[PDB]
Amino acid sequence: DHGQSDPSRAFAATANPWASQRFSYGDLLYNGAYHLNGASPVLSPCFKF
Amino acid sequence: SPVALHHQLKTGLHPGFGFTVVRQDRFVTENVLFSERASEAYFLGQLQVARHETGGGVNFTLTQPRGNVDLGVGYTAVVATATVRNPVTDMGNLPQNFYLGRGAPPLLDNAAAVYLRNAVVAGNRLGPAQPVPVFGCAQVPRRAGMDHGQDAVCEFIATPVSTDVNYFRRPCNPRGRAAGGVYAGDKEGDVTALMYDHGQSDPSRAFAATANPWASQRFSYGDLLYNGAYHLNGASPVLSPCFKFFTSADIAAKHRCLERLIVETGSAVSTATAASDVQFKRPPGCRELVEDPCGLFQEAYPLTCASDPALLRSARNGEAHARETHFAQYLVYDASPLKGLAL
Amino acid sequence: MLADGFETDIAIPSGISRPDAAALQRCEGRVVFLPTIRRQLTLADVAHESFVSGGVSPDTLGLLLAYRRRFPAVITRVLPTRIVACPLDVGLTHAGTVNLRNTSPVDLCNGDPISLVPPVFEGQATDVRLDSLDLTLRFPVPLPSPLAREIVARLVARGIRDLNDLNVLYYNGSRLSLLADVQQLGPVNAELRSLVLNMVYSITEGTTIILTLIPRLFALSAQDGYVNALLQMQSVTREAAQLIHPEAPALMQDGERRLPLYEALVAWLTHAGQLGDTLALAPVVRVCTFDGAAVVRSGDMAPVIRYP
Amino acid sequence: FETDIAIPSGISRPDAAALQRCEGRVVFLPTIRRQLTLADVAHESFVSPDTLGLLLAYRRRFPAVITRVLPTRIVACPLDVGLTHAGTVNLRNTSPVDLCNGDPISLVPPVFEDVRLDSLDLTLRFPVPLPSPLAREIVARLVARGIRDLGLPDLNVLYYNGSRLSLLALGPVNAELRSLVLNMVYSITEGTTIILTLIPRLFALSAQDGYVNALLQMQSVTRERRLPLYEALVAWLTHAGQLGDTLALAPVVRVCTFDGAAVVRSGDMAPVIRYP
Amino acid sequence: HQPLIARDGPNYMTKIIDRRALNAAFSLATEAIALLTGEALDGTGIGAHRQLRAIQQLARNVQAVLGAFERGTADQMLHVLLEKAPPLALLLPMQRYLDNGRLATRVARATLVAELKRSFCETSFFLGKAGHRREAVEAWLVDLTTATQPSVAVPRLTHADTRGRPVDGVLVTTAPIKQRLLQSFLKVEDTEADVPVTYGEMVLNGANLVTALVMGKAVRSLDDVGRHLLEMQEEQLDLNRQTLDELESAPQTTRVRADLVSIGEKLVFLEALEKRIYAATNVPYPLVGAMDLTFVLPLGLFNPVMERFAAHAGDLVPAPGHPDPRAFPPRQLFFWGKDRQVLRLSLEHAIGTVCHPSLMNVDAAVGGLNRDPVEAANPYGAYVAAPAGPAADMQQLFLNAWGQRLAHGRVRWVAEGQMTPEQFMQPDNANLALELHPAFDFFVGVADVELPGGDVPPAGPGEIQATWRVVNGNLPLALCPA
Amino acid sequence: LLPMQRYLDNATRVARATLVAELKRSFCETSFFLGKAGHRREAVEA
Amino acid sequence: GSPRHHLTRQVILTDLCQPNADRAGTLLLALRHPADLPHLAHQRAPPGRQTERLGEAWGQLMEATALRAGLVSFNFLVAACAASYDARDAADAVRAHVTANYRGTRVGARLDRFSECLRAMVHTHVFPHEVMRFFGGLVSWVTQDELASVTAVCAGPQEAAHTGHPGRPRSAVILPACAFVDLDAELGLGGPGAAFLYLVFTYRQRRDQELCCVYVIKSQLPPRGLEPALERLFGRLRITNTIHGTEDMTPPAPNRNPDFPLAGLAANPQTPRCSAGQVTNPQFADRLYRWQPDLRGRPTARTCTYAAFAELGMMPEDSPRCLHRTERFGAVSVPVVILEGVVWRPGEWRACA
Repeated sequence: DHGQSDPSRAFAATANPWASQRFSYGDLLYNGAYHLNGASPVLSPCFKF
Repeated sequence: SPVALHHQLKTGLHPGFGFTVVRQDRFVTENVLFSERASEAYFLGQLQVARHETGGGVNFTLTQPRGNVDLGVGYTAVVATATVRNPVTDMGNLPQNFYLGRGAPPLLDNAAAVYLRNAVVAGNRLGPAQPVPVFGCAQVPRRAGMDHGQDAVCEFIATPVSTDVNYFRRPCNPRGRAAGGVYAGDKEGDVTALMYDHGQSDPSRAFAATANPWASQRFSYGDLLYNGAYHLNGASPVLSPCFKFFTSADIAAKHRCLERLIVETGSAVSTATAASDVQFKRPPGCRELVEDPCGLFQEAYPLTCASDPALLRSARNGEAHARETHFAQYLVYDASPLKGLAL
Repeated sequence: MLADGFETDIAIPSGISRPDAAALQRCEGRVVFLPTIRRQLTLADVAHESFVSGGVSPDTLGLLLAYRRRFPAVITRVLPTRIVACPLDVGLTHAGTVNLRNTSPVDLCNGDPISLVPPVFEGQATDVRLDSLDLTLRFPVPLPSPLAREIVARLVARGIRDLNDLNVLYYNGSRLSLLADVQQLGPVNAELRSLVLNMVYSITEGTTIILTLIPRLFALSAQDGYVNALLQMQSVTREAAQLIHPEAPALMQDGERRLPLYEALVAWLTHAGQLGDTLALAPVVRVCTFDGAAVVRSGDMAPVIRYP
Repeated sequence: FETDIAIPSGISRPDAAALQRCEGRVVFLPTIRRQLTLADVAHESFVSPDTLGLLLAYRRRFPAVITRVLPTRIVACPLDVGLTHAGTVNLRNTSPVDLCNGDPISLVPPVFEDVRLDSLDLTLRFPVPLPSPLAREIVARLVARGIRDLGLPDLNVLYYNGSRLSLLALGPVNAELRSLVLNMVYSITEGTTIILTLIPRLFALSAQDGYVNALLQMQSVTRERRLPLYEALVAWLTHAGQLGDTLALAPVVRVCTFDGAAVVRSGDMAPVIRYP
Repeated sequence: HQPLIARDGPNYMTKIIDRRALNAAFSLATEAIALLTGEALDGTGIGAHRQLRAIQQLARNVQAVLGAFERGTADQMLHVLLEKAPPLALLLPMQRYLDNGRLATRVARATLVAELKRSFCETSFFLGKAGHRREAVEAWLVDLTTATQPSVAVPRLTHADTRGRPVDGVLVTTAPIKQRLLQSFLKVEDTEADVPVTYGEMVLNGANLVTALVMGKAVRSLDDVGRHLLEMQEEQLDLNRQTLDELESAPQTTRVRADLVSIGEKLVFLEALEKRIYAATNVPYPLVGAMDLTFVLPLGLFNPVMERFAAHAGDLVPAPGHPDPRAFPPRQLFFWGKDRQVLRLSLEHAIGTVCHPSLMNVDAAVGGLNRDPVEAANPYGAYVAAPAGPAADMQQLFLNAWGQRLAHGRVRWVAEGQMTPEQFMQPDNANLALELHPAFDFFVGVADVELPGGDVPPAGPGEIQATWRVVNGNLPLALCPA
Repeated sequence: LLPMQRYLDNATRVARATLVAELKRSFCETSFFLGKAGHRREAVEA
Repeated sequence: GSPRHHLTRQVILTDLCQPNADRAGTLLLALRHPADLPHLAHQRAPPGRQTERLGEAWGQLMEATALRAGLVSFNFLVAACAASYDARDAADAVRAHVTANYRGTRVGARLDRFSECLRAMVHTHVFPHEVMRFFGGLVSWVTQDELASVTAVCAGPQEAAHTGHPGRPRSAVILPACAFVDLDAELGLGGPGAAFLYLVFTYRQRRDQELCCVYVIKSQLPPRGLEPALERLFGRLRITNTIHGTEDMTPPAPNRNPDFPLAGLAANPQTPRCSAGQVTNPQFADRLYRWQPDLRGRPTARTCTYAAFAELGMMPEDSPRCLHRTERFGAVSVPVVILEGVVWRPGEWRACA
């Protein structure tokens, strides 16, 4: 939700428009729910983020 | 103009103003007591059994009335503040709306009064979700989550540019003139003569009558925004931190005995709550026994503050190595009771 | 007991002077507004200090709107350490009889429903002020109901004037007037909305038949001494009959199966007959004097048993 | 607690039989009192009043249901102070309406269809214990009849508990109910013109298009010679506020049946409580 | 007795008993009553066993409430001794002031404030600021035990050691402070103390009341009211001769395990009370207090004349061929947050205080500055004339009619041009009180004159008017300098 | 743990939010102790 | 001390309510005799709605329970209106044991039928707050073929009435967690005080898209001051009823009524008038002003109702205690709100028009 502010830094809605919002460039690459990179065995460290 | 001053504060133009931000913080402490060989007589009574009935079953409320006798000629007990736990409030930047408030005459053009409100409330941490009802308080929208603690509500008092910064490098009054009932003498009208007579000089800095003509004098711009006497912001639950600095009816009501004002600011009643979300005016029931140094002196304290990120970093070394000023820049190093705590 | 009675304990503080302590014992049968149904409260909750809004102490009309958001209770015995009350919404007592006291200049009779009214009258604004505690106790005035619908009508219709005399009443031939004061614009608009909603909702398709009876009332007023004493000297329908000749629409949609007047009267009873409860509060209370006298004088107690 | 209504002496043989029949029936006393004469009970004490005069009088007086009837005195208990102490007092139908379980029961003056004692020279009118959702109907049907005299065949047809009521069964009840009709019509014709003078537009607006958008503003909270108009406001709020009490017919009686039939028919007795 | 000392050259203490009451509940259930009374009983073993589930439900509730009053004593004594006690940061001035003179000169009161301010900001949190030292801390605990005057009452039984030395004080700390003080700063000298057990009783000499019915009116039958006085006043001696003989014979003192630390010249109970009393109850431990500190942050100020410099010639230099973003007037603030944040506070946060249209609410100021009748000033700028005649003779109408008006007193706004911004806020001028708003000029005008009209205004009095400052340039040069 | 034992003795929304500022700070300071401040003694014995 | 209460007994057909599946301590709501339903629909309906719908929808229910002023248990009523709540995860759990524990064949064909009855009630405009009447909470029952003997507390505290089984004699008020809506937590009232319990229906008037919801609301507000709190929750339903509840009523297109001229007619002394005997004569009434008001298709108050409440009882505690447990109804685990110590007081209904 980006009508609300970031609970860490409360004076901005986020720190990345390309990673934080839904259907962003960050979401499309590193979600389990879309499965881009679950076929390769190499770990993606931001999978839990 | 409140339309014309919107177009500049967004697009990066500095107008001829300067604001002095005032906010309030609450620090959980760890006190230390001391008492004496017989510092208080203490009386207890006889228990009473009161029977009440309820669909769940019969209640037995038990009462025992008790008594306190303070037989100390002089002072027999001491609180001592030892350490500092978490600060409750996050030392942040929560700007204050007056669109939460109610009781100000709108500008007459309904095409333009709606335009300003949709330009400031829309996308704000604080502005009302629903339009303000005619009775009761407007509500602050619920944040989905918090990380640091509650949000210290900032303020903006309009002050002129050409005041010196040296009035702020010392524990001072944000009004620009030293208020307070401690300073007065033994006449009938001395307390109002302190805060508003500007033929005399400031008791704190005696070579000038004020530091702010826009906030110290009667009917100033500072008084019209923040008073208990005029009720501009009587409707919002959000606390204004300079409410206890400007409301002249409350300073004039306190007494002058320093034997009792020192004890009564050991357990004074705060004007804020900790169970709130942002920071609220207190409900009429709750009482948080919080010691007030600002209650006695009507003075506020400076922070470690600058106006460059480059120039702030000289202050993390200590005190004598921090450069204070640059060509048009300045530092304010703190003079607080938090000077060597590394909080 | 739990069902029949409910005793609250309004606690009295420590430091009270005897000029203040001897004033509370004269407050035996009064009306006290609790905010809740707690069993332990303090005088700072009862008094006018807790009555204030955000900074604004409201006038006699806004004084109504924060009554009906609260709970009326009657003091039953003033002890030195506490005041014992009984909230009327729960239950009276085991015996179901609690003595009130007239503050009105008006006598009571048997079976009259009591509604309570603020201290509106002149020579009546009697606030028991406790100096050691800085507490005023604005006690309301138990009036009969056909007075309490007049005074609310005198106060609500007065604020409609100032959005662009009346203050003289008469009851049983005794002249009495109510105080006049400037009104806060806030609670007046909360009264106008409760009028116009319950007023417009009482208008139905069938009411255009009742409106055709206005020349029948006026032509009947010249023969019956009941209708002549009904209409008024300053009514509207007398001036509506001399200038307007209304007539009904001929047909109704699905006019076989529905009753046009029956839907008009039921909608009138549930919205405009209900209106006296939507401005003021409810007449919970009525007088049942047993053996003493059928008329209760001013300053005298009166036994009370609840009314629906 | 029980009151005693003493019969004055001089009772003939059918007159003791007529008072023997009113076992479970509602009686209005003026004030709660131990000693009480029968002449304050009877219809002589009400002077003859019409239906409006009874509805006023049935709120200033205090109802009481008769218990057992002694040959010397009538023992009755009031419904306000004497019923919260005792458990349950039986109540007899005089209505054509079957009582169901759990109904709230108000009282209606005897509009439909008179125990007269000839030796004592008095009559006795007794109210009709019918349920409160019908009480706001049966009054409202008959007032709607009298307006038509200054009908429709469905207006006299009432279905309750699968039973048909016929309000028609007409002559004297029309003249009996006249002061209601003269006050019901007037309080609406005065009502719907003062609105129509304060806000004069309300009929000129289009019904489903403009009038709705002007109705939503009335509903929302966030939006804030001389006609003797404002003296007619007060004139109307005291008269319409007067008919709100009298035609409320607020329920006294709630029936809770225990070890019996769920439906109490005409002529039978029904158990009654008024307190939890 | 007040201490008095003789000099060269030419009481009773009444204290109001505070009073509070306490509360605790007990609630039973519905089934719990039917078993204690006996209504749900049979002859079965199960019904006799079900009593034990409900009789002991009393015994688990009776102890948990009757024991909840001796832990109320420990609660209430904290909540009162917190209210008697002022903090150390405002006592080390006051004990030096009361012991010195107790003198009522306005100067000494005006030097206590310079003591109460400085001793607050320096010795607020001593164990956090200078807790790493040792010698400064061991003097701080002596500053606890010597800032208080020993009280009036001598108790009957006195707390002591196994040695029997009396204790003169009590420290109450939290748990982590007690662990820190018992490692390096203090010493435990004793473990088991002698403590009295009995409460104290009274000698009643009360005003007595006599109510007795008398059958008849005789001499001997009315003296029995008089005999009843000395019959009941004798019984008050029979009570009071017992209460002294009980306290002589009662078991007075027992042996109690509690920590005893000597500080300076006297013994002190050192005590932490969040494990005995406040354990597993929902009460805040009252010794964990709070602070209220208000802070000041200046957004958009400007440096004075002798402060516009750099500390070196090449201190903060931008890239060569680029403008220096430092010499511009600042509009921002940076400070530290709670979790080490480089926060930012600029003018665009001040929209919500200024864009709100109450900045142009002036009528509360115009209609009250004209309460006392202000005198008449020079109306050269307070007045606008309607134009007339040809334009060639327009100035000759001006100077020939305004000749004497231009020389009464000083023109206000021209004389404000030679003001140092430190001279403006001084009480030198008579125009402080007409500077109140950042956008409205407040001046002295002309009474009852609609504008524009007439060449010369009528000689009437003046009143304070209000005209909107249109642009940023209309601020005076003492509030935004050249 | 040491931030949590100081919380289980007082349950609002803000008092939960001040745990996280303590749970972050007490982790990043006192995660490893015999390697960071292992040369001192007074810090170790407490 | 033993408090005073009042019991009721009634021989009740077990088609709609089941005192075996619904255990001791649930709400019970009694009906009118269903011969009154198809005639009140014929009379109280607004113009242009199908009066022949209520008589057919109820007829399809009696022909579904065969494969008399009865009783509907609360758990049956919630699962019938289960397609209109917010917590749909628990609303499909209340239906899960209604179809699985109730004695009969195809209980799941009753719920889709009885809800079609309730949609016919709103549409044919006999509102079920004029039909559903409060009946007491369960304390015991006696079973039989096709009927049961139900014992309940019409007035009094729930925890005083003895159950009958000396192993577990008491009964607490058992409610599913879908209907129980607080107003203490959602408004912020955390202070102690006695709380009132209210039965609240909600409607939604559209053409063949109509709903029903039954709630039990605990509040510290009087019954005189509930209407500002119901409006805050259910104002979405209030807006949708004023513009969509008036449909197939024929409007006057365009407007025919002019403005009301009495403020202009009475000011001018030249306007023609009449005496008391001159009026109601056609030679003198035609000289006056003609005024034909048209009220047709207006959104009247009864066609704009969104909710209806009533008193139900109170909890005379200082701090009233609720619980949230998951009791097992046979083999189905259901979110249950358990009320503690309810003192029953019925009251009359009140529409929120």
